[PDB]
Amino acid sequence: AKIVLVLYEKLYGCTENKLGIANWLKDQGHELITTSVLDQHIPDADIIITTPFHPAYITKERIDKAKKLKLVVVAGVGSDHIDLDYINQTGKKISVLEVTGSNVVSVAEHVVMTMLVLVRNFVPAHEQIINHDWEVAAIAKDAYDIEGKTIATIGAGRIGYRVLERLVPFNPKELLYYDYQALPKDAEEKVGARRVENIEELVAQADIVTVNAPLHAGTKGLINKELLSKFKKGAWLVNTARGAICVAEDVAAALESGQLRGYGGDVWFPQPAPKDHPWRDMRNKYGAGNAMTPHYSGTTLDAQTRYAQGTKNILESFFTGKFDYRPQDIILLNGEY
Amino acid sequence: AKIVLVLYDAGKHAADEEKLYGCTENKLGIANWLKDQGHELITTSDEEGGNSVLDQHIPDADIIITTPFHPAYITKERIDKAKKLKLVVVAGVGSDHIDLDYINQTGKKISVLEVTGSNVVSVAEHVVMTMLVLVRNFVPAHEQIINHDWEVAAIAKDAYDIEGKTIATIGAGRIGYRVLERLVPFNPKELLYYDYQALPKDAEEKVGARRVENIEELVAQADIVTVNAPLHAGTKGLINKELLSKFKKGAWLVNTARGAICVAEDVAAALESGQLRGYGGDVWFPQPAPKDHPWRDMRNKYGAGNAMTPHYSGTTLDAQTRYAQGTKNILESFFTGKFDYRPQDIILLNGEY
Repeated sequence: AKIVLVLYEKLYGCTENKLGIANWLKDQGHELITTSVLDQHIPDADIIITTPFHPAYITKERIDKAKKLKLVVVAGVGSDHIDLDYINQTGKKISVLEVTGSNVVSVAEHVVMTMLVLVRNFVPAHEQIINHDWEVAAIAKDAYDIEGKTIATIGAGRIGYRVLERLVPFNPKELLYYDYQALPKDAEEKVGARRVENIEELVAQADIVTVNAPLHAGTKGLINKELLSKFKKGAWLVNTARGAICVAEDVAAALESGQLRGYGGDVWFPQPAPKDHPWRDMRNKYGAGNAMTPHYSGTTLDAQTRYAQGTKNILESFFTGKFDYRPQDIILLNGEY
Repeated sequence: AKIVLVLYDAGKHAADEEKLYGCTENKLGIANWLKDQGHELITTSDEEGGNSVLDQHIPDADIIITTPFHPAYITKERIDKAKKLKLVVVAGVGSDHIDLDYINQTGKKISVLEVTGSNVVSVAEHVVMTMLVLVRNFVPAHEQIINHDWEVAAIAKDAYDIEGKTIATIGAGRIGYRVLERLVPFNPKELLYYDYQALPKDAEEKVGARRVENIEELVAQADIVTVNAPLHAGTKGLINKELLSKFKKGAWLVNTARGAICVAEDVAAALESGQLRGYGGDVWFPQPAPKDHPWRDMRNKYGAGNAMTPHYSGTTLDAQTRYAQGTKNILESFFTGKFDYRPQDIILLNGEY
C-alpha cells in the first residue's frame, strides 16, 4: 500500500514525528508519504491518514482523483473535513475510520478545567502575580466556588457524560442535561443528572452551561443573541464542541454586557482564529471572564498516544484484509454508513 | 461590648460586589446587627504597628475579630494590654497569627474560635483547578490567544491529561481528603497519601488511596504532588533542594497550604532545571509576596509551568458568605451567654484546649 500522511517525541501528530508509525509501516513493507504535494500522491494512494488538528480537506475533487483510494483514517476524532456524503454517493468502496473515544477524556478534562478557571477567576489572579501586583479584593470580588452551582450540558454523549462524571464530587447544586436521547437510566442516576426537555428552559436555570454537542443544522448558531438573553445573568459558558455553535459577536456582546460572567473553550469559527477574532479581546466589565485557548484540548501527549495506537489498530485491520474494525470507529464501511 | 474588627480595605472593589463581606467596607455583614444590639464596632485595616487603630482599641476590646487574609497578629504583648479581652474570632480558618501557646500557658480566660470547615471546599477546588491548569498547559495556551497568536504545537508539546497520572498528597486532613475525592472520577493511575496518622480504611477505600509511610518514597513515584499540611517542625522547609531531587523527574507540584513548607529558591531552581514541569498554588512566604519574590518570574524551559496566584483560594464569595455567617453564629453564642459554640470551632475555650 501507498500511504499518504497529512499532519502539521511523545508528540506524534506532527509531520516530523509521523504518528510514531514511520518505521512500523516501512518494516511492514509500505511506502509512507508524509506531508503538511498531497495532490501529487492522491491518484495512487491506497490509504490517506488525516488529523482533525490540521485537517486536509478530502474534497469531492480529491475523491474523484483518488483512483486507488480504499481507506481514509482520522488519527483522532472528527471528520468535518471529509466529504462523507460524496463518498457515500459515489458507490466507491472507501472506508472512513476514526479513533472513536480517544479524545473524550482529554476534552472532558478541558471542560472542567475551564469551568473552574472561569468560576474561580483564575486568569486575572495569575495575571496579577506575573505583573508584580497583589490586590486580593480585585480577584475575590468575582471568584466563586463551583460547589453549589447548577451546571447544565448541551449534549450528554461521550464527552458531555464524562464532564458530568467529573463534576459529581464537586457537589454542584444539580447537574442537568439536554440531548436528543435519554441517558440510559443507570448512567443518569450515577451522576444524579436530570434531563431538561428544551434548551431555553435548560439555560434559564443554569449557573454554568457547557456545550458538548455535534455541529449540525440544529446546533449551528444555536448560541445567539436571543438564546443568550435567556441565560441567567452572570452565567459562565464553556464550549469545546464547535465554534459555529455560537454566534461569535453575540457571545462577545453578552460577556461585555454582563449577560455572561465568563466564556471559555478551545473551539473557534473560523478556525484557526484570525488575529482579529472578537473572542481574543473580549472581556467582562472587570477585564476578565475570558478562558479561551487555541484548539488543543484533544492533542495532549496522552491523547496522541491513543491516536497513534488506534491508527495502527485500524491499519492492521485493513492490511490483513480482516477488516475487524471496532464498530465505534467506523464512519463509512466501504462507502456505507 | 466593644468589638474590634480587622479586615483589608477593598476600596473600589467593595462597591462593585455586595457579597464581598470580608472587607472593612462591608464589615462581615454584621455592622447593623451589632448596632441593633447596642455593641460598639471598631472596624479597621490598620494593624501595624504601635500607634495603629488596632492598638488604640485593644485595651478595652471585649472581642477581636481577625481574618487570615489580612491577619492581625495577636501577640503576647497585645494580649497583655487587652485587659478586657474575652474572645478572639477568626472569620475563617487559620490561627497562626494568634499566640495560642501564650494564652494556654498563662491560663488567661480568653476563648479563640474559628469557622471550621468553611474554607476547605474552596481550597480543594483550587488545588484541582491548579493541577489541571499545570498538567494541561493552560497558562501559555491562554497567553497565545490574548497575544493574537496561534501555535498549537507549542502548547501540545507540554500538555498531558490528568487521567493515568500518579497523584500524591502530603497531608490527608480536611482539605487533602476533599482533593482526593474530587480526583477520583478523573481516573488517575493511583491516589496516594503521606500523613502522620492513617486515614481510616473506609475513607482510604472510598477514594482508592494507598498510604506511603515516608515522603521520599511518596514523591519518588508521583507525577503530581499536592501539599495539604499545616506548617510545623515536620513541614517547615520540607520541600527543599534535597527532597526535590527525589521527585519523579518532570513532576508537577501544587501548594495551597503554607508557603514556608517550601524553600522558595529551591522550588524556582527545580522548575528551571526541569526537575519540576510546573508549580502552582496561592501561598507565599513572605506573605504578601514581595514584588521580587522568585515565584513570580520563575518558569520552566518553555516559559510556562507557573500557575501561581495571590492568596485568595479560601476567600471566594461563597467562602466569605460562610465566614460571615459563622462569625455571626459565634458572636451570638457569646452575647447570649449560651456559649453554645460548635465543638469543631473551638480552638481555646477560656484558655483551655
